[PDB]
Amino acid sequence: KYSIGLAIGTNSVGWAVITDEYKVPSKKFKVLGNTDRHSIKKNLIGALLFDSGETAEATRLKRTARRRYTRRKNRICYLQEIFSNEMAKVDDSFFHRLEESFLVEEDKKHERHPIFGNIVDEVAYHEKYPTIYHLRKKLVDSTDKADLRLIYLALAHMIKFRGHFLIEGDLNSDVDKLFIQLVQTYNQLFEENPINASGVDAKAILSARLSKSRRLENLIAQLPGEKKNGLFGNLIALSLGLTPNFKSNFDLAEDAKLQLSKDTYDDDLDNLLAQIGDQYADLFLAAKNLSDAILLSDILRVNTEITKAPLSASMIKRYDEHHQDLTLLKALVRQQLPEKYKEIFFDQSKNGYAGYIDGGASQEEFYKFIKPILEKMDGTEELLVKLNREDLLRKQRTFDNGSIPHQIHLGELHAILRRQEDFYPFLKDNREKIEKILTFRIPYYVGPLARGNSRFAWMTRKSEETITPWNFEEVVDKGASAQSFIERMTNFDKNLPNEKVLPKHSLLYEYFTVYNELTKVKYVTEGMRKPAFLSGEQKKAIVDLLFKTNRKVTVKQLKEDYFKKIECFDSVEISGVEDRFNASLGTYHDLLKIIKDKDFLDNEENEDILEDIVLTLTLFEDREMIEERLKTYAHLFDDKVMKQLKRRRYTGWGRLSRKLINGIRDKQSGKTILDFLKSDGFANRNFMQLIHDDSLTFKEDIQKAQVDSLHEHIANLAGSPAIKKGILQTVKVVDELVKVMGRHKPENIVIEMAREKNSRERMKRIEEGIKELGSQILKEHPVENTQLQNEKLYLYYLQNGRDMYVDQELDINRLSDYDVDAIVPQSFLKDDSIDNKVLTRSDKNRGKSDNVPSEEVVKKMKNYWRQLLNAKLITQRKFDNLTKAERGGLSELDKAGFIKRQLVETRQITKHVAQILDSRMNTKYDENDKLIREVKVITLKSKLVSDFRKDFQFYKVREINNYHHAHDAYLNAVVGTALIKKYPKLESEFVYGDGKATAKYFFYSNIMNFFKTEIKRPLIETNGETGEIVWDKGRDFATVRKVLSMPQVNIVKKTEVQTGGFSKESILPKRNSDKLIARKKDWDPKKYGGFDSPTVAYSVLVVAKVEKGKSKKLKSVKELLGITIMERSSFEKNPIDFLEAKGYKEVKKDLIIKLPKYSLFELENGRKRMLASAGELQKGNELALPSKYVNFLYLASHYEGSPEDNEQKQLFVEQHKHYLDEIIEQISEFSKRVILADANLDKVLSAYNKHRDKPIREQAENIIHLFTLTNLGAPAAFKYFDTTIDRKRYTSTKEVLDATLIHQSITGLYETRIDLSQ
RNA sequence: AUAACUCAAUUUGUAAAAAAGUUUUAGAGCUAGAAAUAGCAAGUUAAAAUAAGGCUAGUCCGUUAUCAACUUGAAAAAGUG
DNA sequence: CAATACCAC
DNA sequence: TGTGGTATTG
DNA sequence: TTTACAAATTGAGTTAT
Ligand SMILES: [K+]
Ligand SMILES: [K+]
Ligand SMILES: [K+]
Ligand SMILES: [K+]
Ligand SMILES: [K+]
Ligand SMILES: [K+]
Ligand SMILES: [K+]
Ligand SMILES: [K+]
Ligand SMILES: [K+]
Ligand SMILES: [K+]
Ligand SMILES: [K+]
Ligand SMILES: [K+]
Ligand SMILES: [K+]
Ligand SMILES: [Mg+2]
Ligand SMILES: [Mg+2]
Repeated sequence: KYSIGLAIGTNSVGWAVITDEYKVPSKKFKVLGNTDRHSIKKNLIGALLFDSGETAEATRLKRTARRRYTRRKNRICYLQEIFSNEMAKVDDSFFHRLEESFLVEEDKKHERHPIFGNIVDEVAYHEKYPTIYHLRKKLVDSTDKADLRLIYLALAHMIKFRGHFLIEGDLNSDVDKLFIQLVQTYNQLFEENPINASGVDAKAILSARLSKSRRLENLIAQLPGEKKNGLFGNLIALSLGLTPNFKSNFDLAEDAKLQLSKDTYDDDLDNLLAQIGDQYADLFLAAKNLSDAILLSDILRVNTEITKAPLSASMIKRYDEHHQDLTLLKALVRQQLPEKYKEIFFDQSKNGYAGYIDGGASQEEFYKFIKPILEKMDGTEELLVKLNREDLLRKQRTFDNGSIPHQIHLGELHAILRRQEDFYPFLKDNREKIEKILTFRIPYYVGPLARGNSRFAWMTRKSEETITPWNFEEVVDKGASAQSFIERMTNFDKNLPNEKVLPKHSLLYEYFTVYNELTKVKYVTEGMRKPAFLSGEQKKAIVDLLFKTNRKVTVKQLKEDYFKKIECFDSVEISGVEDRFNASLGTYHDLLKIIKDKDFLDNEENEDILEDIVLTLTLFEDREMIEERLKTYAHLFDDKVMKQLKRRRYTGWGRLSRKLINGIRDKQSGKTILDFLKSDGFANRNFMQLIHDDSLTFKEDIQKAQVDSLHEHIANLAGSPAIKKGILQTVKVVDELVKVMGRHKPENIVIEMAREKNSRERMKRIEEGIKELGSQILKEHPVENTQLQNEKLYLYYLQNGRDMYVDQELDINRLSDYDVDAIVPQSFLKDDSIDNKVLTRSDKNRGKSDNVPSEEVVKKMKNYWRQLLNAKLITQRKFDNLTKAERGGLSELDKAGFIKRQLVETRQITKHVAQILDSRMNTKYDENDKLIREVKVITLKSKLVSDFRKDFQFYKVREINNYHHAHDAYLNAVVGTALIKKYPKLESEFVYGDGKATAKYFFYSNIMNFFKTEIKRPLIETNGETGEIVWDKGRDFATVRKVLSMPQVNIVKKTEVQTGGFSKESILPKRNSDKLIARKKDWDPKKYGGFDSPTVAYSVLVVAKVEKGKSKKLKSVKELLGITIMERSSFEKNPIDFLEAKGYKEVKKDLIIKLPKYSLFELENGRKRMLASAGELQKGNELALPSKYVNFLYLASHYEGSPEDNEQKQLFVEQHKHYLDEIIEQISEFSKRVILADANLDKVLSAYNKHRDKPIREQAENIIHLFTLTNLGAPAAFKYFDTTIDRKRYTSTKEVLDATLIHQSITGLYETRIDLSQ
C-alpha cells in the first residue's frame, strides 16, 4: 500500500510516505498531555534536522595533552623527592613557597619571596641572574659550591621544559671544520678539478640567519667557476636542506633527488651509491655531517670554547642585545620623536614596546609597529637589520624554541650535576636518576601506564608494582606491549579467522604474489596454434632467471632474457601482463644486499628463520628491541651483517596468512596453495580458483574454519562520523514510519545520500612542491594561506605559474581572463576537485571539447606535467587523465561508463545503508532457503531527482525554508518507484541484493525520457509486459504539484543535551563579576581571575520559592535554570540538594522538566520558539511560501535549455513581476505574526522600496537573502543589496514559562503538549 | 556484486612528545607634591595552574558516540497513539 | 530590559 | 562561520 | 608543531569467482 522515500544528509534526514498514486497520505494522530487538543492532522512527509556529528579528534588532542601535564608534574615531584631531605636542612619551606607562588600574599602561609624568603636576598638574586639562563650558565661553568635552592631551580627548569625527542642518539659539529672536511673528501675524488676554499669564511656564510637558497648562493659566490648546480654546490645545498638532484652530476637516468630530512634518504643514498660506486660514500657522509652543524648553528649562536652551556649563553646574548638595543631605541626616540615616547613605551594597547612586554602584542605585531618608526628616524640602520633577521629586542621564551632538542638541555643538566656532585653526596648518588627524569619517555608503542581502568591502554607488566622512570625496563613488558600495539589493530585472515595476516614484505608473501600473477601469463609463437600457460618448469626458470636477479621484471625482459635466450623465440606475444609485472621479490633483493649469500636465501631450510626476521622487522620499529629480537640468529651472520639487518625496516601487513598460503594442503594431492601456483598441470589455477574449486578441499577447510547492535554496527562502519549520524537517524525514522502504518512494511524504500584547516594544507603542498621544483615563484610572488581559497590563484601556484596546456608563463594579475578547465569534461565526470581542474589561458587550447586533452597537447606538455607529478603539485590520478589521449583517450565504453555512473550509486557507504535496511526488513526464507525480499531497497543518485525537478519545474530554493529536504525524499520515492516499475530489468543496478557501448551510452542517457511528452510519447506510460500503468502525465504531475504545495510539513529539530568543553577556554584576569568561574577550588576569581561563558548542558523548569529581602520572605517563582556541563553530574546525583544550594526552597520535585537545546514551545497565533539556552530563544516557525512564488524566485533569480524555452521563462517572469510585492507581503505578515522584529522589518520594507528601480534579476537575488529574517533557528545577520540587517535576538526565556511545551517524536507525528500555565 | 596484487590519493581511530599563550604571585621603582597629579627610571625572567575535578588511586580517568514524552522499572530495556 | 558591539571557536 | 555569553549603554 | 601505527575507501590498472 505504500513506499518510503529518504534523503540522508549530514544535518538532515528527509522522509516521506507515498501510496500507489504517488500521493502522501494524511492521518489523525493522538495528542497527549494536559491541553485542549486531543488529536491533530498530519501529512506523512517531513524532515529531521540535527547538529553535525563530530569526529573524536578534538577529544583525543585534549586527552593526550592532559596526560602530558600530569606526567610533567610527576617529573618535578620526582626531582623534589630526591632533594627533599637535604633541602630540609637548608630551607624548611622552600618547596612550600614554590607550590603556593600563585597565591595572593593574604592567602600565603609562608613568606612571599619564593627563592630566599626575604626582600634583600630576593632582590640580589634577580640583579645577579636577570634570567634563569644566567643562572644555568653560571652553574655549568663555575667550580664554586652553589646554594642548593639555585641548583634545584636550574635542574627543574631543564626538566620542566626539556626539549624534543626528534633526534636519535647523542649530540655534542663546527660548520668551519666540517666545511673543510667536505672540501677534503671532494678533492680526494676529483684530483684534476679542485676547489680553492681559501679565504672563504664558511662559518659566517652558512650559519647566517638567512634562507637556505640564499646561503647556498652566498657560499657559491665565493667559489669562482663553481655553479650552485655543480656537484660541490649540490653537496652544500644538500647540507642546507634543499632537494639536490645528483642526476646530472653523475650522468644518470634515474633521478637522484635525495633530501636529508625525508625519511627515505637512508635508502635513497644506498640506491644512488649502487650506481656511481662506493668511493662517493665518503662525500655524501661529509654532506650530512655539515648539515648537522648547520642545523645546530641556528640554535646555539655561540662559540663552544667559551662555555659548556652554549644554549644558555645564546639566551644571554638575546638578553644583552635586547638591553643594548632598548637603551639606544629609547635614546633615539627621546631626541627625534619625543611626542611618541609615551605611546611606544607606556601604552599597553598600542603594539609598541609596552604592548610587546606588557600587552598582547606578539614579536611579529611589535616588529610591524616599529618598522616604519625605525625607517623614519635616523641612526636605526642596524636596528632595521636585526628586525629583518627576526632578531631585534628578542625575548628568550619564544615560539621558535621548538627547535631545541632535549640532548642540549641534558648537556647542561649533566654538567651542573658533575659540578655540584663534588659538594653534595646525594647528587652523585642520584645523578643518573635525575638525568633519567629529563631523558625518559613512555614509548608510543607502550601507551598509558594503566592498571585495568583505561579503555585506551594495552601495555602489560612483568611484575605488579608502581612504574617509575628508573624501573620501567624491568616492570613494563616492552616486548609484549610493542606487539599488542600492532596486533590489536591488524586484521586476521578472513579465510582462516584465527590466523594472523603475514607481513606485507614477507618473502613467502611475495613469492605467493609473484606466482599468482605468473600463472595467468600466456604466450604464443608462430608455430603453436593457441596461446599456452607457462609450465611449472617455465615458471621456476623465470623466477630464478629474472625475478631473483632484477627488482622489477619487464615484459621486454621476459621476451628477450627468457623466451629468446632459453626458448629461442625471436618473436612472442604475451597476454597476462602489461609493460612490467606488478608483483616483485623486493625483500629477496633487500636481503641479498644485506647478507650477500644467495644460497642462504634460496635454501628452503632457512624459510622459518627468514620469515621470523621479516616479522621482527615489521612488528617493531625500535632498533634496540629489533636487535634483541634478532640475537638468536647472531651466530649465522657477520656482526657487520647483523648491524645492517638492524637498520632494515618494513611496515605494513598483507591480507592472507601463512597457513592459508602455504600451510593448508589439499587432501588428494597433498599440495598447498603455493604448491599449486608453482605447478598445476595445464590448468594453472590461481588463488581465486583454488579457493573456490569444488574438486579441491581448500574451499571445504575454509568453510570449516569460519567462526553487533545496530548502533555498534553503524559506529564500526568506515566513513565520516557526520554521515554516520544521519544513518542511525534514518533507521529510527523508518522504524517509526512502519509503526505509523500499523506495522505493515513498505513495498519499496528509496534512499538518496547527499554527496560529501584546508588553508594550511594548501600552503604546505605549494611550499614543499615549489621547493622540490627549485622554483623561485614564492619569493617573486608571496602568498598567505588565506588567499589560496581562490581556485584560480591556487592553480596558478600548483602549476608553477605556467599554462597547463601551452608551455608558457601565466600572469598573476590576469587570472580573471584565464579559464579553469576540466581535464575529463564535466559532461562525463562530475568531478569538481582540483584533481580534475586546470588553469589555462584559454580552454580552446585543450583541443577538442568532446574528450580528454588531445594527443598534440600531451606530446608538448607531458614532460612538464611529469615534474609537477614528481613535485606532488599534481597527483597520479590527475596525470593519468591529462595523458589519456596517448592511450586512446576516452573510448565509447569509457563514455557509457561515466553516464551510468551519474545514475547508479556505487559508494560503499550507501550500500551499507541499503544493506542495513534490507536485512532489517527482509527476514524470512522460502522453500529453497533463499531470502524473501518483501521490501525492495532502491538507491538513487541525487542527479535523478535534480534533473526531474528542473525538467518539470519543481524548483528547489533552499533558503526559503527547510521543506526541500522533505520534498527531496518524496521525489526520491516517486521517481524511484516509477523507474523500476517502468524497467524491472534495472533492479539489478538499483535494488539491493542478488559497438554495444553506444547502445548502453544511449540507453542510460535516455533512461528518464518516459516522463516526457516530447524529446513523442503517449500521455500514459505502461510496463510493456505486465500492462501496468506506471506514469500518467495527465494527473500524476498534478499530484506531485499538490504534494510540494502542502503547507504543513513535519520539520523536527532534534533536541540534544549539549556536551563538550565546560566553557570558553580563555583564562580571564580578575574581575568583580559573579560570572567568573574558579580555576581551582580555593582560587576566588575576584582575586585570581578564571573562566566565564559556560555551555549549558540543558535547562530545567523550577517551580519553587526564593528568599526575598533582608527578612527573607519566601516568594513563589517559576523559572528556567541552565544546568552547565560542569554542574551536570552534581545536579543529577541529587537534584533537590543542588537546587536548594542555588537558593530554591520547597521545590516541586515532580514538576521539574528537563529542557535540552531546541525544546519547542508554541505561544499565540501559532507563534513558536525553540530553546537555545536558559536565557535565549530561537525562531520556531517555517515560512510556507506558496509554490508559485518559489518557482518565480528560482526563475527570476537565475538560481541555477532551448532559447525559446528560455524566452518563455523570461516572459513568464516579466508577466509575473507583481509577485515581488506579494512575496514581500507574505514575508511581512509572517514576520508580524511570528518573528516580532519590527525594527528590522521596517528596515527591510524600506530597503525593498529603495531598490524597486533595480533589475528584476537583482531584486530576486536579494529577496532570497530576506528569508534569513524568517528562517527557523538562530537569528542571523543578512544583507539586502547594500543594507546590512543585524540579527534581532530573543534574549529572554520568560514568555516560554507560560506557553505550551511540545514534546515530539522523531518524525514529529507523535506529540505531547504541556500547558505550562500552572 | 566479490577476491588477491600494483600504483596513488583520501578518510577514520590510537599512542608518545615539543614550543608558546594566558592567569596570580615574585623581580624594593625614584623624585616633586598634603592630594590627585607631573617628570623620570624600568621592562626580556620564574613559580604554579592549564578543563572544576573523580575513585577505580593508576605516572589512570575527565570535551567523540548515543538522548521527545509517558507507563513501567533500581537499572538495562520493553511497552504506549 | 532594548539595541548592540565584541568575543571565542 | 555561527551563535550563545557578556558587558556596555540607556 | 613533531614522531610512530592500523584500518577502509576511491580509482586507474592485471588476474579470477
Ligand atoms: K601571609
Ligand atoms: K660562482
Ligand atoms: K605581549
Ligand atoms: K600579556
Ligand atoms: K613568557
Ligand atoms: K603492469
Ligand atoms: K617496523
Ligand atoms: K657471528
Ligand atoms: K554529544
Ligand atoms: K556538539
Ligand atoms: K591520521
Ligand atoms: K524529539
Ligand atoms: K559558539
Ligand atoms: Mg590536573
Ligand atoms: Mg610560559
